Amino acid sequence: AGVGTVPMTDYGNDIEYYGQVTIGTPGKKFNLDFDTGSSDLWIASTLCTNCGSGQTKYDPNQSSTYQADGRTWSISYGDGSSASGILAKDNVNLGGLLIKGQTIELAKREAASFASGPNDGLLGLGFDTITTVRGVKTPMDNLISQGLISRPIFGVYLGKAKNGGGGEYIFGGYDSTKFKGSLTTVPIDNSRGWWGITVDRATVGTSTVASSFDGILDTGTTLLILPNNIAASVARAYGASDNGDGTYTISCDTSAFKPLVFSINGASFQVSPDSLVFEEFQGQCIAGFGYGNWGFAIIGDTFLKNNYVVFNQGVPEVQIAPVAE
Amino acid sequence: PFCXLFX
Ligand SMILES: [Ca+2]
Repeated sequence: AGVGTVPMTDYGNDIEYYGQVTIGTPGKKFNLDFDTGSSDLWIASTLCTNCGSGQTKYDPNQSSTYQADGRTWSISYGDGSSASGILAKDNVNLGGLLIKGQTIELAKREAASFASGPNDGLLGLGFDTITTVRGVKTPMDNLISQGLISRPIFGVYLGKAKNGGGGEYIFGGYDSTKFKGSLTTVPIDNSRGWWGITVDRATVGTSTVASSFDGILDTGTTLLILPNNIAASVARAYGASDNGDGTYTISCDTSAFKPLVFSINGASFQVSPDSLVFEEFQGQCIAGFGYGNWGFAIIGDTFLKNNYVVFNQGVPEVQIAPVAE
Repeated sequence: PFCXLFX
């Protein structure tokens, strides 16, 4: 793959996407979840006492470039999962880019959900204002200051399991074979340390199901999570039924559904009918959109697997275009 | 489904 190019693996039915990262000297390959909703780089380690037997664990003793650090860290994610441990320093190879002396967080403890998932840890791609330890420079910050990328961007392509899965992240460039037409520039609000954007409105057919709302571009979230009122309005448009747990039951047959279209900075971006169905379990389908009690939306994989995004940490801004498919 | 700080 080209320089700074990282092929991704689509886990299950577009649940999450992970890529291989080499850490240490000579180095081991770790499968990390690429997460724009957080900014800590943490990995399962041999110090871990409740980690998955299947996870690849970083071993400080096997890296001649490991450097001890006296600080500890602890993280708690929106979904209730967590991890904690100690800081360390080592080299990280991201698609051929060798970041020297990156702060890595070695897990000592992790939630069972991590122990049983497919990744060895997370690579945070949010802003450095939300690192859990003050003063930690994120991988993007180091790519930029070490001159490893010449443009402060990363292009993201998330595939659909229905079409073969896959995905691809490119650090410092983007791939026009993955999208169609012109990219639309959208300003980002990073005041909360996230990739925040404003959606002008949402329509289903001729119905305006929502007026402007703010949301965050989160590659680390599976669904399109909307504020209660907006989710309810969307659900009414598709005849979806509330499961009372933040999710909806929708018809498994999407052949009749119209796409959920978002108007962003004057252009149309959609959630195609097939994406309206997240998962099918014993003939019952879970919708691709859910609800949460926040005033902002979490624009997750349901949306990102339909739209290519160039993330520019420099401005900050994003460039979006419908996926080529 | 996964949901990585605030969400
Ligand atoms: Ca997640």
